[PDB]
Amino acid sequence: PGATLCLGHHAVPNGTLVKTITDDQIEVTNATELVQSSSTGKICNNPHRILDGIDCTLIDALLGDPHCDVFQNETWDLFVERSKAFSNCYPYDVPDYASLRSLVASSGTLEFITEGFTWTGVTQNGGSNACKRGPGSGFFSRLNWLTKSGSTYPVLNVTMPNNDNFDKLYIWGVHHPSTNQEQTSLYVQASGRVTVSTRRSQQTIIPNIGSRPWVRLSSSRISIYWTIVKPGDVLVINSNGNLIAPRGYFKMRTGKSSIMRSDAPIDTCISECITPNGSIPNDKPFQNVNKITYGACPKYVKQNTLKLATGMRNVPEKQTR
Amino acid sequence: GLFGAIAGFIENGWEGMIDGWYGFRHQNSEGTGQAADLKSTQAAIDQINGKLNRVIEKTNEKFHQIEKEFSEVEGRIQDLEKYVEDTKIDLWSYNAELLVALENQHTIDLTDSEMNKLFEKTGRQLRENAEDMGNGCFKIYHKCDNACIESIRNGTYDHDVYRDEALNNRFQ
Ligand SMILES: CC(=O)N[C@@H]1[C@@H](O)[C@H](O[C@@H]2O[C@H](CO)[C@H](O)[C@H](O[C@]3(C(=O)O)C[C@H](O)[C@@H](NC(C)=O)[C@H]([C@H](O)[C@H](O)CO)O3)[C@H]2O)[C@@H](CO)O[C@H]1O
Ligand SMILES: *[C@@H]1O[C@H](CO)[C@@H](O[C@@H]2O[C@H](CO)[C@@H](O[C@@H]3O[C@H](CO)[C@@H](O)[C@H](O)[C@@H]3O)[C@H](O)[C@H]2NC(C)=O)[C@H](O)[C@H]1NC(C)=O
Ligand SMILES: *[C@@H]1O[C@H](CO)[C@@H](O[C@@H]2O[C@H](CO)[C@@H](O)[C@H](O)[C@H]2NC(C)=O)[C@H](O)[C@H]1NC(C)=O
Ligand SMILES: *[C@@H]1O[C@H](CO)[C@@H](O[C@@H]2O[C@H](CO)[C@@H](O)[C@H](O)[C@H]2NC(C)=O)[C@H](O)[C@H]1NC(C)=O
Ligand SMILES: *[C@@H]1O[C@H](CO)[C@@H](O)[C@H](O)[C@H]1NC(C)=O
Repeated sequence: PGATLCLGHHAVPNGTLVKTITDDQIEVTNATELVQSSSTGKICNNPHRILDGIDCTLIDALLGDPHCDVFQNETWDLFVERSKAFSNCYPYDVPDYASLRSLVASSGTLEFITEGFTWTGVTQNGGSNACKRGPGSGFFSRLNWLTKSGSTYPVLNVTMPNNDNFDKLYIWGVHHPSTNQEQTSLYVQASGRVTVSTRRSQQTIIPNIGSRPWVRLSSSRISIYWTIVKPGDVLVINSNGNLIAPRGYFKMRTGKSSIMRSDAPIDTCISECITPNGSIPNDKPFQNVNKITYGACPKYVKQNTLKLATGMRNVPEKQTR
Repeated sequence: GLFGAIAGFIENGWEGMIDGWYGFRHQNSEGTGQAADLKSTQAAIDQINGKLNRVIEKTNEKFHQIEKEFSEVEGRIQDLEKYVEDTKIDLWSYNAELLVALENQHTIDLTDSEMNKLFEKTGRQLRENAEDMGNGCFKIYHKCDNACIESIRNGTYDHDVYRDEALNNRFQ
């Protein structure tokens, strides 16, 4: 009278299908998901400093659209631009909008230092009913509309050296009147010009007289430009008309700041990774939520699921039915 | 699998075994019983936990990047921005697909391996006192009471004790 000893392995009633070298589907005892495919719908307010733009684009906040004055001197790790946002100041354009938006978004700050520019022989602080500020007409907070004094617009020629140890960002512009009457009425000279220069670079913009579409009470436009001035360099502004002058400079930082377009509400929670769909967990290596991400995120992939086998081959006993 | 134990010479698994991954089933004078093997079970799990921690190993923290959605048709520069991102995603999609394929092929082969390692270890314990039936079962050629079975399972079985008894039963 002997004895038998059988070796074997476990199995489970509910197995999981996985992919391998040789099989597109094959059953295992357990697997785990490597693609994060869902979000809370909400952007967690920690650990990143989230700044909700609300009614404002970063650019309108930069310039100082009156309804965006609450963003003066603000800072962020992630500026969040909403689809509901609108401009409500003088109508403007930014040649290379994308780049100004990017470089500011990256800088992570709207810190503005006012400087004492001396505009000899011109009227300052021009305004418009396009850009109301309280009951009366107004203008962008960080720009200074210059028009004639008496009946003359002299050659403006001013300097502002950088004796700090940080880069200065100057934001300035040029006014494009709709009619020749307007050009001369505001600036005397029939053709203006704005030349903004440092030691290394220069920008010269000729204004262009012509109607544009009527937008917030005006067929005119202001074009926006920027000049960065390095430590030890100098800024020169030379204009005989149409200058929209800076009031100072924005401070520039470098770091982890960015910008995102999203209508997800901001909530109280902690999530390292942010998408426009909302925050997502980062325990998995991959994600299918959105290619746009910010922070410590899983890598975006096209697959909505990838199962990593965490168990042997599942072999249930030979079924009689 | 590469070793052909799991889904191979062992016809199927045991839904009954809820206390381990690999193990033993016996029939002797005193009845039948089941016990899981802790060492082989732990080796499979440790290796799988090992690779799991490696795969979920956080890398990748990105802040300011490029824009990836556009409200205007712009042409060349935007074509390039899209192409760069589309190129990236396809390459990461491939790395993901290959990763799981390789990992899962290997997970299956290594669990198959551990089953085989336990089987070969057990056969070696029994020396000339048992024979491989060919289905993952050894026919032992002697009286093996529950003390004797547990000796095989906890690794203390002396084959000399039962050798003359067993050798006789094999060739008679
Ligand atoms: C058919 C017709 O009427 N054509 C336009 C005419 O409407 C237009 O007049 C302008 O109308 C707007 C409202 O739509 C403003 O009221 C303009 O006045 C102000 C302004 O508030 O914007 C007054 C303000 O004091 C001015 N500021 C300075 C610093 O000069 C500004 C400013 O000059 C203009 O915004 C410059 O574009 O205007 C009022 O003039 C005229 C104006 O060019 O054009 C006809 O063709
Ligand atoms: C417009 O404004 C700018 C800046 O305010 C003026 O530039 C300055 O021009 C003067 C000469 O016109 C330069 O002076 C020179 O300085 C050197 C030493 O650095 C000296 O050796 C020379 O003998 C000479 O005097 C000065 O460097 C220069 N500075 C800058 C920052 O540009 C410009 O003259 C103004 N022009 C008009 C028409 O108003
Ligand atoms: C934004 O912050 C700056 C400082 O980073 C403020 O500028 C100071 O303003 C005071 C009061 O007018 C001046 O006396 C100082 O000279 C400025 N500081 C420096 C370092 O130049 C500015 O007032 C802030 N603005 C808002 C709206 O908060
Ligand atoms: C995350 O958000 C994007 C949109 O912001 C979702 O993708 C869009 O939805 C449908 C397809 O399901 C399409 O009509 C859109 O064109 C898609 N846009 C893009 C850019 O692909 C996406 O499904 C959301 N994912 C989750 C998990 O919420
Ligand atoms: C199987 O893996 C899942 C994750 O997909 C996990 O929740 C669970 O703990 C595992 N189950 C067993 C029986 O080990």
